[PDB]
Amino acid sequence: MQIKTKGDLVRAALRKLGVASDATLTDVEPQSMQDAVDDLEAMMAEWYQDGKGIITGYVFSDDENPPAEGDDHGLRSSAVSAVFHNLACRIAPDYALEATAKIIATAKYGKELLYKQTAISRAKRAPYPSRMPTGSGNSFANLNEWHYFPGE
Amino acid sequence: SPTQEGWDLTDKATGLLELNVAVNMGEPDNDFFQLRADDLRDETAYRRRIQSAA
Repeated sequence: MQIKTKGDLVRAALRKLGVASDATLTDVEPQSMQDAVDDLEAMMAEWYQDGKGIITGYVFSDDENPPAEGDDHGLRSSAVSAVFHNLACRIAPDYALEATAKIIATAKYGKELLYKQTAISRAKRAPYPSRMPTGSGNSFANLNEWHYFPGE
Repeated sequence: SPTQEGWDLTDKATGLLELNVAVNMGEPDNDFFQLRADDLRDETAYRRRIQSAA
């Protein structure tokens, strides 16, 4: 992928919005780029609720390493489109814009696809209750003298 | 007991001396082991753990 940095994600979001790209005769200010990177970090932190939200492999920058832009986001190749479409949707209001219908739909689709496999993983069944007998059919249980399932 | 040879034995009468030994004990030899409730092994292995402890 050619989008390998948080600044690259921000630039892709701005290109999608139509604000700044490789061809525009005018470009966004580096302060605007820094603010957009901060917005991306806030959005990713809100998503990844300290490990209980959307797992994506996003790598949060640290204060010791100064430039947040230039850090590899660490995202897989299948999450970049979703991440930068939602980033465009989030940073649209800064420039008095409104993310268009196609961009909003793509953002929703990308977020759903991001959480699909994590939801599949988390859809797990609880064990047998603490009061459920093992039954006489389980000969190993009968011979080892545990007639009731442990539980918890 | 000692033993002396002779006819006159004035002031040579010996006493009695009996020695002794003492027997004691150390500390118990234990097999403290815990049994987590939420584990399949709880009834599968504890009996044989008792036997191996013996």
